[PDB]
Amino acid sequence: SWYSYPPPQR
Amino acid sequence: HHHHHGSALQLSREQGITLRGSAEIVAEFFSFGINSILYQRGIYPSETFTRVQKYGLTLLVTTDLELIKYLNNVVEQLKDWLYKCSVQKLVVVISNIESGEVLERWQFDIECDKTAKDDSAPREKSQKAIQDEIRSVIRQITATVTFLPLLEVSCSFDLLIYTDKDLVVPEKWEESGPQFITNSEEVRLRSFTTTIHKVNSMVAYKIPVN
Amino acid sequence: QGITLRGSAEIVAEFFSFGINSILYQRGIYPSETFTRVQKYGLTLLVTTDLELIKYLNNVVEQLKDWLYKCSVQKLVVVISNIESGEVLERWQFDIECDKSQKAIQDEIRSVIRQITATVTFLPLLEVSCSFDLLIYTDKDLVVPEKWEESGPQFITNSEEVRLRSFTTTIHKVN
Repeated sequence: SWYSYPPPQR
Repeated sequence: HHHHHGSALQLSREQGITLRGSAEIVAEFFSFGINSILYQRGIYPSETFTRVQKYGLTLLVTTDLELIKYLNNVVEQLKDWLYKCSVQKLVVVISNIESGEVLERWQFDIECDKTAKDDSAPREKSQKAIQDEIRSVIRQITATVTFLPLLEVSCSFDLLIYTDKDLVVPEKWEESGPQFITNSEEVRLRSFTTTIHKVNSMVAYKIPVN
Repeated sequence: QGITLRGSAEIVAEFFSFGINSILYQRGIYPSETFTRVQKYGLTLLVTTDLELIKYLNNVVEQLKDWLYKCSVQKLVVVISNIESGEVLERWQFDIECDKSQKAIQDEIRSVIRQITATVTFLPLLEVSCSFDLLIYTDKDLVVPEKWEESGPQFITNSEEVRLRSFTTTIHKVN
């Protein structure tokens, strides 16, 4: 299982 | 057993590597590791970073408050998962800020010793011995510049975690896919190990077209 | 059967110099704070900024170019070894393809550095002071005086803590 946590939207 | 214990004297003072301490070492690395990729692959402006001494090298870390706050959340979480051996991979996905085309993908495979939590004593490896292995990885990541394809367009990045299907993940983390580059080449890099955790690094890039 | 360096003399020598710089840096033979980035052929390369080393490399690289403009040097072999015991730690072998455009060069450069990096991935962590031995494999015929400029230009160094304790060039006729 993969999970993502994106950084702040520059 | 294993082979690069470090200085016996240093070791006599430090005692050894415990499962928790290993977890910090590894999480700390992903902090510098990510800051380094973002800086050298120019994902963010260079004036955005600042010099720091670590692992016996001069590294650059972000100065952006929000980013700083972001990586910490990742690191602190990465720290929990590693203690329990729940994360198998950590991936930094780089893509075209407009199209969304994945252009470069840094993959980190984590190997953990399930039995380390039941140790009678700390493992015989010095802090310095582990740092030297890490420093060896960071230099290689740097020398990577000459052959990697230039990232001409404006990119963004994403952090992917790969674990065991029975992990209760925080709200900030969302379900996802591997996000492979559709057509690539890859170079397997060096690894380092705390004798409890082992980290293998590698980088994949889209094969130059036109 | 090591890494291949194909091209005109002036170009192969460059490649060698770039290659050797990359090895010195990646393997930690010299300090990181001793290297810098530079542009060349549109790419970025890591090269030393240490004069002693720079002068020396330059001498051997120039002499190398001369033997090269006549398909005289078949290969270059770097032998890294323990300065105390003399045990050999690793050997980097460059094979010369003396075949007398931008884009083309770039691909050659990228692969040389790619092959070097791919290899460091598999070498053991270097942890002792060492000696650098460059072996130039020529044909049987030279304009080298009793081996050369010290019978093989060399240099010693404990300029503090720089893993490289001594670097020496040596000629060797085939057959």
